[PDB]
Amino acid sequence: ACVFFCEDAAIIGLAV
Amino acid sequence: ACVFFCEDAAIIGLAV
Amino acid sequence: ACVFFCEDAAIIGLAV
Repeated sequence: ACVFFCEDAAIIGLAV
Repeated sequence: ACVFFCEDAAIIGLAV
Repeated sequence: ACVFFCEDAAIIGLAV
Protein backbone atom coordinates (compact mmCIF):
# COMPACT_ATOMS: atom_id res chain seq x y z
CA ALA A 1 0.00 0.00 0.00
CA CYS A 2 0.84 3.76 -0.01
CA VAL A 3 1.25 6.65 2.42
CA PHE A 4 -1.48 9.25 1.89
CA PHE A 5 -1.33 12.60 3.68
CA CYS A 6 -4.83 13.03 5.10
CA GLU A 7 -6.59 14.97 7.83
CA ASP A 8 -7.16 12.68 10.81
CA ALA A 9 -6.37 16.41 14.64
CA ALA A 10 -3.82 16.99 11.83
CA ILE A 11 -2.64 16.00 8.36
CA ILE A 12 -0.69 12.78 8.92
CA GLY A 13 0.67 9.84 6.95
CA LEU A 14 -1.96 7.43 6.38
CA ALA A 15 -1.61 4.04 5.03
CA VAL A 16 -3.80 3.44 2.12
CA ALA B 1 -9.39 15.55 3.02
CA CYS B 2 -6.08 14.25 1.55
CA VAL B 3 -3.22 16.13 -0.12
CA PHE B 4 -2.12 14.74 -3.48
CA PHE B 5 1.04 15.90 -5.25
CA CYS B 6 0.69 16.08 -9.03
CA GLU B 7 2.57 17.77 -11.85
CA ASP B 8 1.09 20.31 -14.25
CA ALA B 9 7.18 20.76 -15.07
CA ALA B 10 5.95 21.89 -11.58
CA ILE B 11 4.65 19.72 -8.74
CA ILE B 12 1.43 21.00 -7.17
CA GLY B 13 -0.43 20.08 -3.97
CA LEU B 14 -3.84 19.10 -4.65
CA ALA B 15 -6.49 19.34 -2.13
CA VAL B 16 -9.00 16.63 -2.26
CA ALA C 1 0.96 12.49 -13.40
CA CYS C 2 0.62 12.22 -9.57
CA VAL C 3 3.34 10.92 -7.23
CA PHE C 4 2.54 8.34 -4.55
CA PHE C 5 4.79 6.98 -1.80
CA CYS C 6 4.06 3.25 -2.02
CA GLU C 7 5.71 0.15 -0.63
CA ASP C 8 7.56 -1.84 -3.27
CA ALA C 9 10.05 -3.27 2.01
CA ALA C 10 11.32 0.17 0.80
CA ILE C 11 8.76 2.93 0.19
CA ILE C 12 9.24 4.29 -3.32
CA GLY C 13 7.67 7.17 -5.27
CA LEU C 14 5.56 6.13 -8.02
CA ALA C 15 4.36 8.36 -10.65
CA VAL C 16 1.01 7.40 -11.71
